[PDB]
Amino acid sequence: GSMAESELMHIHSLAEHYLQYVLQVPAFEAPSQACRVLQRVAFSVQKEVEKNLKSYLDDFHVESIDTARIIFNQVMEKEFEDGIINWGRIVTIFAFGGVLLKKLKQESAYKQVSSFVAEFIMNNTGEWIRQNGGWEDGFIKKFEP
Amino acid sequence: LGSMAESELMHIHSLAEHYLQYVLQVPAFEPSQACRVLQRVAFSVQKEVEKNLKSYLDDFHVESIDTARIIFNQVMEKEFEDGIINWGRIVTIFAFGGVLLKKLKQEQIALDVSAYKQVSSFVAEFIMNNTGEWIRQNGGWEDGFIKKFE
Amino acid sequence: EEWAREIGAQLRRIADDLNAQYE
Amino acid sequence: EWAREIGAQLRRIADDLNAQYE
Ligand SMILES: [Cl-]
Ligand SMILES: [Cl-]
Repeated sequence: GSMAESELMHIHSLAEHYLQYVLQVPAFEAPSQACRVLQRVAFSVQKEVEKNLKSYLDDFHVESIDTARIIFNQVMEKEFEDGIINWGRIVTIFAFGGVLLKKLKQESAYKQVSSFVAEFIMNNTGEWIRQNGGWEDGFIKKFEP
Repeated sequence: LGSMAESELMHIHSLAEHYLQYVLQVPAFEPSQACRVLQRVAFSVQKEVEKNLKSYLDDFHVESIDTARIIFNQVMEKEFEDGIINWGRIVTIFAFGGVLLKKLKQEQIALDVSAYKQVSSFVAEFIMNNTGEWIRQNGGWEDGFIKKFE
Repeated sequence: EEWAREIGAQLRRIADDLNAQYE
Repeated sequence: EWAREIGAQLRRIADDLNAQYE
């Protein structure tokens, strides 16, 4: 396989496991350490977003995956428009996907959200991740310690 | 005529004093809507700074008013070095003055019950000298600032 | 889309605050 | 140094705050 394939699949796994955690549905059997720190850090960001941006989020009625996709795309475009990447920003990608998944559930969402989250992370930050020590080294060292 | 800039400075200084009094919970002798808005938005920023830049704030010690003034000017000079001004940046001037004042209260060697008055002075000077004209050109505190954040 | 600029700004702020909190 | 990093973050915070209130 290619480095691109392995990177995307790893990102997708991370997205999936985070969103499963947001849905509070158990999964059968090997949480990596990157999964565990992402769970902690992304969920705390997600709670902060849901509190700080409550007035914006209550304005959205996410009645379809398409609406969720567009909201995600537009917000992410603004967030990353300055061309800067860091681990905090990568965490917020996961967190905002979880915010939108929760809203969808109330207003397979899991499959589709994990996919568009993974694609955005790969396409906009995949090379940066590679260059900054990857998930099981750079990422965990950043948020531990 | 001969008082426009004097009035502007005194108004800026009043806002700075009332913000710093709010930070330390010192009852003011004289609040306007501009003060209320500034107190909300700037205090939000101050808490954000104290929470998220702790590791940098821990890198210095504010043992005197002289040190506070130097640190304030250094940080502010860096923030505004790109020559850009907006209301968000003006908010951060007040907010960082508050951050430093809190540090000074904890770290100052000499007894100084008037510390907040001295900090309000150098905060006001910075605002006037670097953003005073921009403030006048951008609606002032009522038509500009309040409308921005309300 | 004003919401995209405004939410995007707040999320960037949150992100970069988190980045700084961890050095 | 710490002064340049704090100034840089304050600028980022300020500009994000500014952009939040269009
Ligand atoms: Cl996959
Ligand atoms: Cl502005």
